[PDB]
Amino acid sequence: QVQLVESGGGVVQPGRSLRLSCAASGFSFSTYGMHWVRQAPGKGLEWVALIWHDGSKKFYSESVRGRFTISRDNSMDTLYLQMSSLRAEDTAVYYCARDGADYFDSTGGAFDIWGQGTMVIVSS
Amino acid sequence: QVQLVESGGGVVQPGRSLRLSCAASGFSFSTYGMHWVRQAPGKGLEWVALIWHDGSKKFYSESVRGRFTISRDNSMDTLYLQMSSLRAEDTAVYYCARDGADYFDSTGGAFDIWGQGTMVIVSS
Amino acid sequence: QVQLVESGGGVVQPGRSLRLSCAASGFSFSTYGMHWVRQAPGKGLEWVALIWHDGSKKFYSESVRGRFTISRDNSMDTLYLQMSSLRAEDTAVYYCARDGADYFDSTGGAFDIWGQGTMVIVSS
Amino acid sequence: QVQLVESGGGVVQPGRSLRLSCAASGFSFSTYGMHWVRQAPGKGLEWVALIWHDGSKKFYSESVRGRFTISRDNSMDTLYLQMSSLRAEDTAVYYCARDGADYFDSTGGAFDIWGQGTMVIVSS
Amino acid sequence: QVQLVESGGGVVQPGRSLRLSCAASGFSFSTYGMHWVRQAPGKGLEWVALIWHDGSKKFYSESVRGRFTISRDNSMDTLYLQMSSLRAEDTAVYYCARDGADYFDSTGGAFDIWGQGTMVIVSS
Amino acid sequence: QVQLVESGGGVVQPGRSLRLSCAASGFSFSTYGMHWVRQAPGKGLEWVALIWHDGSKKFYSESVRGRFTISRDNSMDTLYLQMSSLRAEDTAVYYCARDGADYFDSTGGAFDIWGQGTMVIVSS
Amino acid sequence: QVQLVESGGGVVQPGRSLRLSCAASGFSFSTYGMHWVRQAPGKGLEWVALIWHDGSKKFYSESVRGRFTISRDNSMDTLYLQMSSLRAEDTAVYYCARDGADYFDSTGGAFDIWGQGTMVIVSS
Amino acid sequence: NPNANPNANPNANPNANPNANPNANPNANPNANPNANPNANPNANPNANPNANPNA
Amino acid sequence: IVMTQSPATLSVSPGERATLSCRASQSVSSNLAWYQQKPGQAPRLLIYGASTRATGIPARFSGSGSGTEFTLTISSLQSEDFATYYCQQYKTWWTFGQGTKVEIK
Amino acid sequence: IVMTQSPATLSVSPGERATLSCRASQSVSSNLAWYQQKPGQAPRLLIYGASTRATGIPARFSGSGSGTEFTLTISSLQSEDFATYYCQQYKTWWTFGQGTKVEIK
Amino acid sequence: IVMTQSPATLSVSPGERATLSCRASQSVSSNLAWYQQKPGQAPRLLIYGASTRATGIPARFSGSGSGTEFTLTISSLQSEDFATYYCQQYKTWWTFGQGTKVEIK
Amino acid sequence: IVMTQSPATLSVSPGERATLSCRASQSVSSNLAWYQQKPGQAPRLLIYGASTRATGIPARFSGSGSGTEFTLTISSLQSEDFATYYCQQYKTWWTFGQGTKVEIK
Amino acid sequence: IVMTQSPATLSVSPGERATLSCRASQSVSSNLAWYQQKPGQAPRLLIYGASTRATGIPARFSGSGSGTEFTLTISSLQSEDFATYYCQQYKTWWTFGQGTKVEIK
Amino acid sequence: IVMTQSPATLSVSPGERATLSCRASQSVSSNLAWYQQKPGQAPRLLIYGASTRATGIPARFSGSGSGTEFTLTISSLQSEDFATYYCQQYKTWWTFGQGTKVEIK
Amino acid sequence: IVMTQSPATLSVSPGERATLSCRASQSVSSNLAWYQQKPGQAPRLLIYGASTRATGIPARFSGSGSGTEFTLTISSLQSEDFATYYCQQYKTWWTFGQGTKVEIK
Repeated sequence: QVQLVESGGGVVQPGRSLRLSCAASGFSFSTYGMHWVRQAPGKGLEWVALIWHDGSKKFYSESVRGRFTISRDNSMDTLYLQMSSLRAEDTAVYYCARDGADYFDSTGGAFDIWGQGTMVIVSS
Repeated sequence: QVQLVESGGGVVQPGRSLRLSCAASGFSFSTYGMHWVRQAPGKGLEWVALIWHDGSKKFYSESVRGRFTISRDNSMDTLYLQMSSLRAEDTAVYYCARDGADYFDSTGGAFDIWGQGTMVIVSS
Repeated sequence: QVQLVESGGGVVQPGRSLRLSCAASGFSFSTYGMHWVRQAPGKGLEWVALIWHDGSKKFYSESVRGRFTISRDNSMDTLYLQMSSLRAEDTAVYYCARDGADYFDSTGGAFDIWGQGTMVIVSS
Repeated sequence: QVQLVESGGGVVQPGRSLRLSCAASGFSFSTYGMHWVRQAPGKGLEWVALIWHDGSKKFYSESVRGRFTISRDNSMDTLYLQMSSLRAEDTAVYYCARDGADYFDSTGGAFDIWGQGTMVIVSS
Repeated sequence: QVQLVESGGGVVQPGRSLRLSCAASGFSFSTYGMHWVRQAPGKGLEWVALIWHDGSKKFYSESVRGRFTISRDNSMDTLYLQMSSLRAEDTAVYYCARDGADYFDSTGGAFDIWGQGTMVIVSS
Repeated sequence: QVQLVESGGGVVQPGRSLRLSCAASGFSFSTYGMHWVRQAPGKGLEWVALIWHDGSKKFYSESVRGRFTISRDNSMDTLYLQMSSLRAEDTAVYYCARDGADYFDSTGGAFDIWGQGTMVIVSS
Repeated sequence: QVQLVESGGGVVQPGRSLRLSCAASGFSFSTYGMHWVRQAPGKGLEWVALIWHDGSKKFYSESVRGRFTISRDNSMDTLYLQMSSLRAEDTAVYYCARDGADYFDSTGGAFDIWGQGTMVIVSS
Repeated sequence: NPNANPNANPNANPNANPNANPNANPNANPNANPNANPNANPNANPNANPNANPNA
Repeated sequence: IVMTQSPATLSVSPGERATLSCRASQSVSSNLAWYQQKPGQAPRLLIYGASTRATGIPARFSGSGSGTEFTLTISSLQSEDFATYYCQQYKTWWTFGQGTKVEIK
Repeated sequence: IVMTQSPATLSVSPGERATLSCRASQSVSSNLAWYQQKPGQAPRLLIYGASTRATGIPARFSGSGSGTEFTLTISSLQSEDFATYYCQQYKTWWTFGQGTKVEIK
Repeated sequence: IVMTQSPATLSVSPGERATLSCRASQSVSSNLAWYQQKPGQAPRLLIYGASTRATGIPARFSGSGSGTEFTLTISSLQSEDFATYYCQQYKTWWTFGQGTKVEIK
Repeated sequence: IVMTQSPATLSVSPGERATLSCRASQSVSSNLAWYQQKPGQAPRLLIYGASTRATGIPARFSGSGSGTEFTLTISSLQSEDFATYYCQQYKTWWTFGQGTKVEIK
Repeated sequence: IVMTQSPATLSVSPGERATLSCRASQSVSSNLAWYQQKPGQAPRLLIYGASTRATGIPARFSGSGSGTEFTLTISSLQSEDFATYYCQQYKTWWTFGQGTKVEIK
Repeated sequence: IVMTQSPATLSVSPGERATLSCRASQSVSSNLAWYQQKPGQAPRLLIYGASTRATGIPARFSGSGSGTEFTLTISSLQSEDFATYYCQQYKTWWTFGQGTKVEIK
Repeated sequence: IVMTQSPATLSVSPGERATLSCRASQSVSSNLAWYQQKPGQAPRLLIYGASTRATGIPARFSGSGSGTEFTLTISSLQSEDFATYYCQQYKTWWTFGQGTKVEIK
């Protein structure tokens, strides 16, 4: 009954801003760090951003550092991603992923739970 | 006058759901983390679940994770345990316990106040 | 016009109960946390208890924990201190104080507004 | 049909008191928190005060706190602002505004509905 | 003998106004919040409006908000629904329902008592 | 000089209807809420019913809700309790009591003035 | 959009205390270490103190060891330096600097981002 | 070592520690949030309180 | 909007047991109700609070659960238990399910 | 239901002091009353608000406590004070205690 | 205090596109509003939540952004769109921007 | 899982001293608690922090040790002290020991 | 950057054994994961720690290897096991492999 | 418990400067307050945050320091400034100092 | 303390090549940095690691050297490149040079 549901996709022209959402259920959201994963059409999977369980530390990919901002709202069990100055290379399906590390692993884990994914199309 | 009173036990056949309650009095309930502890007939004690003082974080035992849900209502000074998909090994006395940590202990403490206990029987 | 007026003091025998009241005016009483502070005759000031703006969380000194209870009712803007099992060491002037924190200070502030004080005598 | 009508403006010399009114219709007044917003001649908009849907909590700007008081009468669907110790800096149009938060927004919203505004002139 | 009798139904063309009534008997009508519930022909049940026991707070569905108005007169134990600017989607059976909450439930309850129901037909 | 004189008691077989009364003198009956209190032979006291000062709101005990109806006639200062479907558990002394609340207490008071009490006997 | 803002400067006589602040924006403050760099009027740059990203380890120069205290608050993205036993030789411009080393450098890095700098004057 | 990297390790465990103090902090702001929702809850109890003052 | 969903239709012979279910899009903490409706008649409450029966409701009707997953159980199906069964939440707003119809098998 | 409990009985000789206790299951914020009932007569209100005496009540009766635990104190017990004493709350509903009997020792 | 900054003036001829900017000194998590004020009239809400249009607002008004940077975009500028546009945050307090006036080129 | 060992059963006559032992698979930094449970009753905290007595615990109960090895010492074993004693860690998770039963010799 | 490489494609008849491979540019100490993605669907974790199966993964999926060389083995290939298989490391950063597609032979 | 210490008594002629000091047993990060109490009157807040004056507190009262060392300075001590001055921390709990008395020299 | 020494001043006309030098008392293996500070402005990082340009640095800035001797060469000096240049090492501690001033010839 663990679920991740992405929302906020669609069509946006290059150079603009758009916000992605990820609603979690079936687990204690505030105890986990959350990821964003990207898969371009016809390409492989690419990691986008990471946020701590409390929102303190945020880590970003070199391809999106400076443009993208990852945030969360533990009260509503919802994860966010702000993508500004969008480029045609940002067209992809965005997945919401959970960090599946044991609470005493000390090294971080794999992506145990994935969302359904959302499409963002950057074109004119 | 620091007390914990459990209720909601009884007999439930395997596969169904049952909800436990724990009413607190004699202290500020909204400022303490709450635990559930379990003792099977003839066996030792087993920790079940933990909820933060505000309900932000929840932690569960490996045996009950996914099936049991811990929740609280600080307005009514009451604690809950929703147990679904009940199995024969869940037959035990369920104790409501208070986290006995100093407010600046940084690690969480022992089980200071225990309830009277409520018996849950899973059989056909 | 920000005022706190205390009442309910007097002479009480040891082991009995006494109830204090604090009437507030000139500010929104429901948006602030309230304190009780104690000053024994010829001694310094001593903090007693704190209550949240809504009455959810309550904190007490170790010297009065279990015996005293802090409460409030925002309808008529009154603060209460129920003192039970009174001892000779409880004889003091009891001050009603407001929490002088900015609404986004994240820690709580000093005692901004003090009452006039009410004298409590525990003797035979 | 959702409208707000301010009244009670005019010319007042400094140091005196003046009371504003705001009559609401077309919506359930008792379920909404209401604001007062200020705009000096030739200046920008400035927020003044907020009152809860029932009147329990009140909040004020740093430039009006103490001098101004916000109240309401849910029976007559009327909002009040009691302006005292008036200064030349208080000359402005005063707007009655409704908080446009969804009933589960958890953070309050924008000023959904505004009044026509009433002019307050503080001079000799 | 807890009875609710709806009246005032019939056939009305789009854009015109109609008023529904609900006479209550067998209980203290002045101490209960009252609802209106809607069921389109061949469709399910839809909640429309809620009014407090004293008529203070009124709540409406998004599909009827602005057009419909709920009111009561506790003197003759009658609940009213004023529907204006009626549309073809408004054709349904309108049920008068009572709030089946305990007087200290703090969260509202199910629709304990339903009326007979009345037909409102919106067509040319 | 403040009295409450009750009448209409007697012996009635189960299932029939018996109508009590309460004659009040020495005060303004039209501005007070009136209660009914019950005491079984050899048992403690039990509250039965309440009515507002004007007859609008009526409240009943869980053991008499639906069977009993409380009514008043402020013109000649008489309080009534209409019992139907009487049972053997309804054999007790019924007291007519006045609400001892200040006109600005907002939360009701104790039973200030009690009637002499009338025995109601339900036997075959 | 990476910025560092120093504030809390001014003129303080020798022997007293003064506190510095460093506001961070446009990047994840909790992920990087921080530095203070001192520039006397007419002199070169001087490194003051280094603190870890989480605050675990603090290091100071030989001239300001003991007297100066460095601290950070990751929640507010703020860096604090406390100036005790201030002498006239500490009259300088103070800069807030980020350790712009890669996350897998194992040797530390240069100061990637510099603040605007605040002026500190220590004279009678 | 003073010259060791003071930057956060990206691969440090981002999950909460179970054995962290679940109790509340006494010295946390007890005052109200100004920007909390000021509007009424639709699901609050609409029924009259029996203990309200029955006197005129 | 808290979406409430119920199974479409099930056919049960008289005397058997029916197990209806109701899933909530968001968490409704034991704030669920069940209603029984027959054609041409108003709905009638059966269970409220997700476990408590109404006043004049027989013991063969039963419900349980909290949070997101809820179940309704009818034991020993009778001739009177052939009706449309609705699921309602009253935690955020008052939203119903689409109704589960029981049919003679 | 807010359950109210009192000690069963106490034996006090005239002139001594009687201390009656009353405990509530939940919090009753100074909404407690004490009644004196002699056999064959209507109850008589003594204390309301848990501390305030009624009109014709002597100073030898005094009440204290709030929340859940309450106490009634009678000083210099007289011949008229040997009766059954009831503890009532009026915060959630109007529920009474089982009574405490004062008997001549 | 969260101070809000906007460009001072902006000159666009009818039919073209206008892009207004807004910067927050601290983080405002999509708690931003845009208002349109014509001379002699009260403000009118356009966008709330930094992206959601109000009830009777045409689709030619659009907003985007979160955190500390926000923009208001007007497409196919009309004769009714010439007014002062204000930026307001409602996350920490209720503070407005100083406004950007749209004037015919 | 930090699994906790304890001796099975020890027999002591009243008045003598009882030495209980507790071992851990890994290190628990003074995060150990001791509990007393009598049949049919809930456990009762005795020692926390591996050395600190609870509120209403007699001074005859004393705990010591840190890391892996912990001991519980009862001096002048009384009639009430015959029960099962449990050893619990709260460092990595909340795991208990299997208990040691003290019986009358 | 830790580059992870996998074979382009494998053709395996149902019921046979498939042996995928993954080589990392640097050492990843048992910090490797395996995912299975079907067209139009999100990836689904198989192995974490380079040897540990996930929760609902059948025993026919097996992983091994440490350091730089790793291998995923599928025994008794089923009809549901025809999909793209990705290799990920999470030791230095989060870098995926290009994938290996298994196809019906 | 954070212990707060102050000088015992200070004698200052009117018009001079008085330097009151406060020392904390542990670190309080600018969470320290100063109060003024005349005999028979309630305490009056002067400084909060170790440097910020209260509402109507004249400029002759000044505070400084952070961590464990704090000072209260009154310049040109007036006739109404002869009172007992208290020091309080509000970082870990609410503890006061024993106060420093200012007497006329 | 690792002392670092730099040239005092050099005069170069615009369009020519400026060659700066830096010498450390001890060994610093590619852990040397360069900053550009104009009067009244904060230092601006140019080269880190003794060879790597920073983010917003034009290609005309270049550094080299390892161990003891390090250099900073500016090719085609522009009007924007006239400022003080500081040399920093970060191998053992954080020490700065006395600065090199480039002045218009």
